[PDB]
Amino acid sequence: RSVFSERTEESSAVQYFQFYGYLSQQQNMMQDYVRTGTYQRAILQNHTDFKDKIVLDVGCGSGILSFFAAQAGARKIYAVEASTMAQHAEVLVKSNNLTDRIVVIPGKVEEVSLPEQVDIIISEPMGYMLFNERMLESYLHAKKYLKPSGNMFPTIGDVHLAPFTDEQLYMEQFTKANFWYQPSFHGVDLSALRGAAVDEYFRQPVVDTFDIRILMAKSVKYTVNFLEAKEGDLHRIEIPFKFHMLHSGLVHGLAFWFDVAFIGSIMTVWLSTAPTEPLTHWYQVRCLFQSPLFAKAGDTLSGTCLLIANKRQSYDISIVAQVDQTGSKSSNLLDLKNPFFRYTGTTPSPPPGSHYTSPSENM
Amino acid sequence: RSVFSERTEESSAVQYFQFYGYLSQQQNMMQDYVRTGTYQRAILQNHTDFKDKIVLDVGCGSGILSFFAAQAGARKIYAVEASTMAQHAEVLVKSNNLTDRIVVIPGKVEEVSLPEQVDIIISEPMGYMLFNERMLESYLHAKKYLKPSGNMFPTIGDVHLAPFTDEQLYMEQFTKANFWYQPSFHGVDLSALRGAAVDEYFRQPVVDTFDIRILMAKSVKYTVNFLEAKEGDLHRIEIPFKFHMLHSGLVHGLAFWFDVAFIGSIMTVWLSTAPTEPLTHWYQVRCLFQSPLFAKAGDTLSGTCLLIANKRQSYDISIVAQVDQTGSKSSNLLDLKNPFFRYT
Amino acid sequence: RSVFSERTEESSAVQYFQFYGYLSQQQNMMQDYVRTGTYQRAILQNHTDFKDKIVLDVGCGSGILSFFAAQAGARKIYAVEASTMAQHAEVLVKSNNLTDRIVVIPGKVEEVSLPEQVDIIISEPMGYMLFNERMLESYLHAKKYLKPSGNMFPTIGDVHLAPFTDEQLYMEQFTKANFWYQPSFHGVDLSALRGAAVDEYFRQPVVDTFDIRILMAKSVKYTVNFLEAKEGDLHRIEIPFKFHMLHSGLVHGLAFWFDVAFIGSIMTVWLSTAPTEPLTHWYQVRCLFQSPLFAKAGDTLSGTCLLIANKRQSYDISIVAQVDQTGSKSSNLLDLKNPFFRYTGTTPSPPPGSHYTSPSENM
Amino acid sequence: RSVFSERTEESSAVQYFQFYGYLSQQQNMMQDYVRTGTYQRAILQNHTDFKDKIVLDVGCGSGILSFFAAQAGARKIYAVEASTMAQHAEVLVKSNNLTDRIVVIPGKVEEVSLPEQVDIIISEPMGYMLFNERMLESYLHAKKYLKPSGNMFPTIGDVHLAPFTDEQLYMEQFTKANFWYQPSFHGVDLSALRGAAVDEYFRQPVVDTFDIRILMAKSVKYTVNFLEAKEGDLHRIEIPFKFHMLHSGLVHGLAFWFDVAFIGSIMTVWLSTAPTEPLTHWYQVRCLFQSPLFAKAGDTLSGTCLLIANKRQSYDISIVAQVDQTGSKSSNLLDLKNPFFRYT
Amino acid sequence: GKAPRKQLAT
Amino acid sequence: GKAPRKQLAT
Amino acid sequence: GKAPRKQLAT
Amino acid sequence: GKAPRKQLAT
Ligand SMILES: *C/C=C/[C@H]1O[C@@H](n2cnc3c(N)ncnc32)[C@H](O)[C@@H]1O
Ligand SMILES: *C/C=C/[C@H]1O[C@@H](n2cnc3c(N)ncnc32)[C@H](O)[C@@H]1O
Ligand SMILES: *C/C=C/[C@H]1O[C@@H](n2cnc3c(N)ncnc32)[C@H](O)[C@@H]1O
Ligand SMILES: *C/C=C/[C@H]1O[C@@H](n2cnc3c(N)ncnc32)[C@H](O)[C@@H]1O
Repeated sequence: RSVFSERTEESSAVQYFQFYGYLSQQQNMMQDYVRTGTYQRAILQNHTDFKDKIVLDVGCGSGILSFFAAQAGARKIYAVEASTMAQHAEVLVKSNNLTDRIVVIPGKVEEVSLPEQVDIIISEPMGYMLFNERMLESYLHAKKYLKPSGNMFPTIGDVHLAPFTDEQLYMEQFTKANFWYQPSFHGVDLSALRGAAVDEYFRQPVVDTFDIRILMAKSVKYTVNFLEAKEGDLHRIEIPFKFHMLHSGLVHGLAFWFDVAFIGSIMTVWLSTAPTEPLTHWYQVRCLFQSPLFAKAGDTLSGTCLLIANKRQSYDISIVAQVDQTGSKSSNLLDLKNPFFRYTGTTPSPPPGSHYTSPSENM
Repeated sequence: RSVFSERTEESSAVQYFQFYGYLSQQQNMMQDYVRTGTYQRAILQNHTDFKDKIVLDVGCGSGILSFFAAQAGARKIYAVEASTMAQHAEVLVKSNNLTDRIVVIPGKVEEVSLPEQVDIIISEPMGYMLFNERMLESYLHAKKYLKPSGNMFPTIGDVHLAPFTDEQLYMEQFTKANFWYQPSFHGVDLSALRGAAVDEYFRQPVVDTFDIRILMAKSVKYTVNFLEAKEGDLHRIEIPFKFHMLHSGLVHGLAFWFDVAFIGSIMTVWLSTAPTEPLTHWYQVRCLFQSPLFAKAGDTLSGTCLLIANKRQSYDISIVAQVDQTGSKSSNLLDLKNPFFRYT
Repeated sequence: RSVFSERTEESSAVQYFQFYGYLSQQQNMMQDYVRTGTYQRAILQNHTDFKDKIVLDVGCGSGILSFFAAQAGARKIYAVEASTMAQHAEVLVKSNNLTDRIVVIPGKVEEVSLPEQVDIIISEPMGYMLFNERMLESYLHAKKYLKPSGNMFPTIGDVHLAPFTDEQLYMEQFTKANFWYQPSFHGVDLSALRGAAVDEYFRQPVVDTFDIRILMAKSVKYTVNFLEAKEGDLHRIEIPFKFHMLHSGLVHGLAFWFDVAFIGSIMTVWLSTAPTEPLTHWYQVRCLFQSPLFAKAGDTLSGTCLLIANKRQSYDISIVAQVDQTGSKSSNLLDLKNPFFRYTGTTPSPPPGSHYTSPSENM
Repeated sequence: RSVFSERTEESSAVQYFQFYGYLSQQQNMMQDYVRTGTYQRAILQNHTDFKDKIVLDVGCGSGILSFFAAQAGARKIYAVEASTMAQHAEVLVKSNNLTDRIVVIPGKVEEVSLPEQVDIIISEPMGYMLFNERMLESYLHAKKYLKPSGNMFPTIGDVHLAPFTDEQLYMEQFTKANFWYQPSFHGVDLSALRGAAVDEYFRQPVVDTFDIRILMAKSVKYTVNFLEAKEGDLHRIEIPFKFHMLHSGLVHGLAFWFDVAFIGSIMTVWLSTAPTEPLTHWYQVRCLFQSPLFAKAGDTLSGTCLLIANKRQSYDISIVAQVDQTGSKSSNLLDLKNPFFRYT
Repeated sequence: GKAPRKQLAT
Repeated sequence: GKAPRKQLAT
Repeated sequence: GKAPRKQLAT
Repeated sequence: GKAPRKQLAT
């Protein structure tokens, strides 16, 4: 029927667009000041890229991005949204008296029909770890409406990988799974399921934030150029990595974040979800290693992170990594659609052994 | 097609049984000591309702209720579970050397085929506010395998409701919707969606615990007797109420909790989720009025809480409340499947 | 040298009498209102048993009991105390102007020399579970100074046993020992010691309080009559028990408490540390079962609790118990000198499944 | 007889090593994440002080520090432990397949016989207030096995002290002693022991944590360098101080904490128990004055904290403090071995 | 709904 | 997944 | 043992 | 002393 129906189980779509039908979710997204702030600047400050232009807003939700484009002088704006948020955004279009410049089209971008080609596509298709939700494919799919020389806002995406040490996080997994390791839970021996409990917990990417000093080597960046990439490029994403360790210790996994750049004619605006930057609602994503890997400063940690698209609008994660000086290796399989939200609001504590001067001296 | 697949659209059942497939969710239920310890007490205290009996465990999960029934001396126990948790229950049956007594049967109880009729049914079919998940219908549906003289554990469920006052909770939700009151959010006028935002936020029941001092009237009780009720009885649940106000103040909604009773041959044991009792993973449930009603100590607050079952394994809630002495009326629609979990 | 030196390692004595040398420990004991209140009543209300009598106060500490005897009219009081609390009590004797009626004798009762025989001995030799500290032997040893027909205050002691169900308490043991069940605690596999961790925790009697409804059968009482018992009777204490279960469930151990009676000529006063009575600083003592025992109402739980005196002024506990209808048995070995103080101040919560009427109905 | 058995009376060593024989106490130390994670960081970051080196672990307990040294590439590690914990360290060596590298040697480091000299010593010899247990002397005593160029991990320990103000803590302890002020406790006059009670309660250092806002002056520092200090140096520890008061108020005593530094060949890593840093099982230590001293912002509080070692593997503490501007003096005797653990 | 049984702290 | 976009505290 | 008599809260 | 290392909550 449509490209979206082929690659997405109906049940996943239902749950998915039902989520985005709630104004409370839009609200949560709009109240991300970094997110909404950066998108606004990237649009109004590149006003020549919108002034009198034709615009496509893919997955517009409430239409906020389509108003920024209007605020930038766009002539006509086709705002596509599949969730039932489309009708709320039409209301906002009427109430803001923009029915002549912003056209809401209820429906999935892979199925709707636009009356013309656009000069620029705008969207917010980034999920956590960038690739979750598989909306980037819808963003690249939308290029069937983009004229030659048209632009994409965002234009590129940089996903960053880095190995981290966090013993507390790792040990937490066994502390929770060890619930099942008792011979008499109300007179039942649960121990036979302890191993399955561990496995289940390690399959979950961890969504929270952390102090930069848990990282043991500079980041490796894999870049998707939205102006050149095609849908099929994202069904299988292989991210080779060769980290040079700057800190000795136990590598418990790889940390993920991403950035996007709105490369306009006037300036390039960056939206970065890095642990060095103020927190956004994307947080950061860490993938643990079933078995951790000892590494010393000067060793090389090498391997691959392979993401395989599934019919649940997410990715199956496979991470293989070894310390080249020892041959010690570690594998892991995680489901990006079932993360464990760990954030607690507390500022991330610094890893131990990080004071190189007496804390008492300058207290 | 089966009784289940008709009243449930696939997309709800997928996400539903996916959720119970995870051991972390079994750990959370099982670690509820009041919940798990009370079932065990109820079953062992009434061991003669199990001793050498045939048992049906509806939605056995990891099988913990089947182990209690075995501990009580049951001759055979068919443990039915439709999530992938059934494979884990098998593993525990083998490792606890009860393969001769507990027979895990994967699938939906509306669809599986039991080998024989049972003397007693056991299950934990209670959702928050009791009726969420629509699992009570699966519980009642299972009575087709029940012998004439057979029993049900739990035997009855008493859902309680009482008006409450909580300005802190009302303003919290109210101000959230007022985000959409802004006339110039990043230059954008959002005010036209104010009414839609308020309807949405107040469509959500609030799940958390509350001090009883906020209840303004004795609770009204509606009892579902699992021995006598049939499936269709629970498609539309009409609960008339008439509260005698004991305190003046703003009525901000109705608070809900429930009890269940295991009416055995030796003693009756209660599992209660009341706000006066230790907390359970069910908490309590409060349905807010978009506009509270003012009542005086001595007035009568009367109305009807109507629960209409839907294809999402939950209920559309309708609460109409009226202060008789002034004619102040409040009509509300809430979606039990989309609660707001407020506890911290 | 002396009976006390033979049965007590010096190191145990040192630590032991150093503890009782602190006024903060006396204070804690004296501020036990039940304890001090009951001892006062038992003495002044049996005034004929003290009026113009000769008294021996064994382990007098601060001398409080010796003042009650003075308040009752005793002619002369020999107050024996081994700890350095003896000198504080002499001060109290001088400051209270009782040097003519109360004589402090610093030293262990097994080694001091009294100038005459006494008509009545008073003491507080009860440890937790009654028998800890092995001071009862010193109390019976002191009868070498008691005339024929003399009295003992306290006169008897009743230790009570009852089986209890407390799944939370039992499971706590494995939750704590499961710390060691992780393959990579900072890169170390600790699991080989998990079993030793469990064992260590089960060897500890639990000192706290509990709700009476955790008990599954009426108590069994073993009585020591201090007027007839001899020292050697307490080196080996065998407590047979045959409990008739009134509640079905998992038996996780046996609960202990005790009572003492001051059988005076005028009245009999009881000091009871039972879970039905206001809390004293003795609390109650529970001994867990390594493996719990399924029992239904109407079954009989039978076995023995055997206490073997050791050279650390305490007892080695051995508990064997079986359900006679099934043959299911359980053993356990605990060290009474190394309890786990569990009390938290919170009122003991009632066991689940104890509501026979709807909590909502009468709320 | 050995260096240990002379400076330690048996009754103290029995109870002392009995305590460390229990796994529950190892669990408590090891679960101190700041403590255990900081040692591991210090050792792995400076792996070249271990790579193919010979190591001595003084009081290895369960052996966790020896495993870190093995993780850092140590050629051989003699792990010395005098409690019964040594048998459990052996079990972990076997189960972690490090029997070729870690050699558990049970006994007191003052008594055992090592087969050879070591390049580096590792240990956790720090008690609360640093000096309790007198284990630093065992650490320094072990240097007889240390090569000329050998290193010590930790290399130095900085004990800090600063005057504090805490009326809530002073009155708490003061009123406790006032129990013995009663003239008629059950008719008995206890007042004659009032002075003895106060001396006893204030002889106890208070172990718990405190907000730094209560410190009235910059901390004074006394450094024990483990590479250069010898055993006897720690028998009598004299710490002169002269505090410049930064705030007016009642000085209720001196607060103590400590840092240690692992001075490796690659980097220096600090383990600090300061009140500004995350809490550790060492907490901080406060010695109260029986009578506080009043000082004005700008006065000088001078005196001497003297620590005399005793046979109970602890120290007799003497703190004399004097407000120079008024001659207000306070003399105090405290027993480090008998602290009051106040944390909750 | 999304989460039929709510997380209960232990 | 269940919550494609995570809640960010205001 | 270490504390023959247990502390009772006042 | 009685307890050289103090209990630390986890
Ligand atoms: C992360 C933001 C998602 C927004 O875009 C909408 N959306 C997702 N996928 C599609 C397709 N295929 N077509 C149109 N709109 C889409 C989400 O509903 C949300 O508003
Ligand atoms: C609240 C607990 C629910 C448990 O029962 C299982 N369950 C729900 N609905 C069914 C049907 N129709 N058949 C079998 N098992 C069912 C849930 O999977 C959960 O374990
Ligand atoms: C439980 C109370 C003990 C008090 O009695 C003293 N004490 C114990 N053991 C002896 C012996 N053998 N002789 C004299 N006093 C003793 C304790 O010191 C405490 O005050
Ligand atoms: C604070 C940690 C002490 C650990 O070291 C052990 N230990 C103390 N003192 C000695 C001596 N002299 N020799 C060997 N091991 C010692 C303690 O047992 C504890 O594990």
